[PDB]
Amino acid sequence: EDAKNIKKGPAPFYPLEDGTAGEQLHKAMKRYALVPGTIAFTDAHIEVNITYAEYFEMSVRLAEAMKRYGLNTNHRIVVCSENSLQFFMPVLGALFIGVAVAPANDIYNERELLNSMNISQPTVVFVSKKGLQKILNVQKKLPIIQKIIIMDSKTDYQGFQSMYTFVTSHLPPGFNEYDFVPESFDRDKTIALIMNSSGSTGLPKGVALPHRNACVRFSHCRDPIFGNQIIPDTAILSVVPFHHGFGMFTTLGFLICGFRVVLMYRFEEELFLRTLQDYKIQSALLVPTLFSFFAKSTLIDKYDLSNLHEIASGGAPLSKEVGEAVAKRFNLPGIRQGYGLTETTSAILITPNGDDKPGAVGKVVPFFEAKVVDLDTGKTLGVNQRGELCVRGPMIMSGYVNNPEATNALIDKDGWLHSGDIAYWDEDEHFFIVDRLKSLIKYKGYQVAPAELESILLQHPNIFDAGVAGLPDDDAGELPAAVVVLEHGKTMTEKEIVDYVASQVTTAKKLRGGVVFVDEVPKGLTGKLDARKIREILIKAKKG
Ligand SMILES: Nc1ncnc2c1ncn2[C@@H]1O[C@H](COS(=O)(=O)NC(=O)c2csc(-c3nc4ccc(O)cc4s3)n2)[C@@H](O)[C@H]1O
Ligand SMILES: C[C@H](O)CC[C@H](C)O
Ligand SMILES: C[C@H](O)CC[C@H](C)O
Repeated sequence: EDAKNIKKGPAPFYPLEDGTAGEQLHKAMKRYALVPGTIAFTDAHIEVNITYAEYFEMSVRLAEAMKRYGLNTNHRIVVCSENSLQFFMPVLGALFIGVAVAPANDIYNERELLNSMNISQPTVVFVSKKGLQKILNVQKKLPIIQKIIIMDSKTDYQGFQSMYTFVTSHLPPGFNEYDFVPESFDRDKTIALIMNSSGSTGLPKGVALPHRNACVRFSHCRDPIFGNQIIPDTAILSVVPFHHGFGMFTTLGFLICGFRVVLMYRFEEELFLRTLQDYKIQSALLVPTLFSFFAKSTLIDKYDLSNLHEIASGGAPLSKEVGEAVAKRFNLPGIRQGYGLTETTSAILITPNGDDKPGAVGKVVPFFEAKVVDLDTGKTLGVNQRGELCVRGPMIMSGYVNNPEATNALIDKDGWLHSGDIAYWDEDEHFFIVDRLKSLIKYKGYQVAPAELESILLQHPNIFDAGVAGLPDDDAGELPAAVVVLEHGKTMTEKEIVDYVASQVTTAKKLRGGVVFVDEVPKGLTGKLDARKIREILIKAKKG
């Protein structure tokens, strides 16, 4: 019964607000829409702005239109789109009236899209042009779908209503957005978002997240230590996908704060620096796969970045060395980190403002607790000991949609979620993520972490990107091996790469598995490495 080994989150600076997530969003955005010149979203590519006034008015119109159409808390809508200025209009609209929103990944193949909508069971589908065809090819197998609406069109498009013509079909005469009152409902039992889970074998799952979870996020995002201070005329640059929890709940919190969310979809070094300069960006929110595009640029000094105070990263490991280098080049105290799972709604470990520690992902957020347990007996471990990370609090998902068995396998009766990650916490209660548990390698009954070897590989100059896994061998079970994309203009050989690896490792950690040179390492949208795909590639090196 040792609670000295359970890391607890401090009390929030602000007490948790009442109301549904829709009510808190509506309140904040109405306030900002009544302040002249407030911009909610800016497309940095085409240089188009949308004010909080227009965004509020259109979200309210969508809420009333869906309500008049007949949607209520028994229904769900899908939002299938690349990032854009229109993404959050139907999301906010649905949140205002208690309709659950299921974002479907825009780059899903039709099979994965069918899975997502089979779980969410949407009545109405909001889809960009780029995604329409896939929706159609899937729609035949989901009779629950009664209405398809195009998001990035002003007129009807190819026989489908756009959000504007839909709204016009259902709004009453003389409707005034500022007299609209969002629906009230049980914030613990009404689902706000159904997100799709990642990483795990098999088809993704439906992660049901009630309004309560969004409300706790809205506590965090305006917290002076675990969030961002609400100061007028603040611009954020976001390059994170909106259908994913990392894009969803950061962007929602940014709206709660009245920030200006500046969007890039194609990431290039010079366009990034121009955008930071011209929009006076104070914080850039990134995934680590984008860092290489500017970490060693020579242009940084040619741009005025005096407004830039923060670079935040999330969704996957960020190299300590890359992070320290980038933080020092932009005069930053560090790269701010956030760790979360789709199943925890958002980051439940955040680097607190003013308390950076390089290589860590932060401390436990308010309302949450975290522990590290033994992989074989589940016993809680103590300081600086590695084990599985467990977390519990009011942003844990209510459960997987129609899958109670998976829910109970993930979350125990005390509410602890078993993250699947190896971590530890230090004397000051900072957490470090070591690796994914299902990606450890067994040399001779000793656990080798592929992330450590990757970081070492990544040190090298001739090595642009690396991914490590296990190649199967009847001796040792699996030997550790790599997949290496080299820097342009480099000659490195498998012999001298395994030798450089031997130079900074113990006995079992030696890369006795070889190297398979590649033109790119298989990553995900947030840049998690595809361990199954790396093992797959590690077959040509199994050949003779
Ligand atoms: N920060 C991190 N550092 C190292 N590894 C990280 C990581 N985050 C996720 N991971 C990995 O993603 C897996 C979780 O996978 S997941 O399905 O895709 N869910 C997520 O990745 C997820 C949901 S929310 C969220 C974040 N919200 C934020 C808000 C602010 C901020 O500054 C950073 C973040 S991250 N990330 C983790 O288990 C882990 O392996
Ligand atoms: C306080 C909140 O707005 C109401 C949610 C309860 C559970 O109905
Ligand atoms: C605030 C204004 O919209 C920025 C315009 C320049 C071109 O970025």
